[PDB]
Amino acid sequence: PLIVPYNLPLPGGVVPRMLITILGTVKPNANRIALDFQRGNDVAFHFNPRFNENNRRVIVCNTKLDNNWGREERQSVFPFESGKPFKIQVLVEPDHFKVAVNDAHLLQYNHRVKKLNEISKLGISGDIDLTSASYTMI
Ligand SMILES: CC(=O)N[C@@H]1[C@@H](O)[C@H](O[C@@H]2O[C@H](CO)[C@H](O)[C@H](O)[C@H]2O)[C@@H](CO)O[C@H]1O
Ligand SMILES: [Br-]
Ligand SMILES: [Br-]
Ligand SMILES: [Cl-]
Repeated sequence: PLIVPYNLPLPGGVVPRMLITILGTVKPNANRIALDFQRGNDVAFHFNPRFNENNRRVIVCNTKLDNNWGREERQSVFPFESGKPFKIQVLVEPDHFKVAVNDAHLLQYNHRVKKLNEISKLGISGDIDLTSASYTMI
């Protein structure tokens, strides 16, 4: 098992065709999960499943620039379940991050931070047991 929060360095940043795969299991009674693709202190792409936001499950995506969060992009389709194993795959495409969970497409997030080669770390945190975090080029 890997320790959470986990930092996965992305050498030389990301680039189209790079696929990041995370495998883990949601804790029972989980409250949140977060993936933070970072460019230094900025968060190019924050992916944040929330298990109980005003008694609703929602995935919130955003970007943090100079310590300020921008406009949130929300997705009500919620494929995660407390206590169950999951697979998140994030594929970098030219204009967006494309996310699939358990092999089903979930959402896309348009690139706000354009210096892809400077998004050099991925932080994985939240209420999960982390099994694997890796990348490959497809
Ligand atoms: C309904 C609403 O406006 N909610 C927002 C919260 O989402 C927001 O929380 C922060 O959200 C960012 C992502 O945008 C990130 O997940 C932070 O961890 C989280 O604290 C909150 C504070 O910015 O404002 C509320 O208005
Ligand atoms: Br922004
Ligand atoms: Br954590
Ligand atoms: Cl930029």
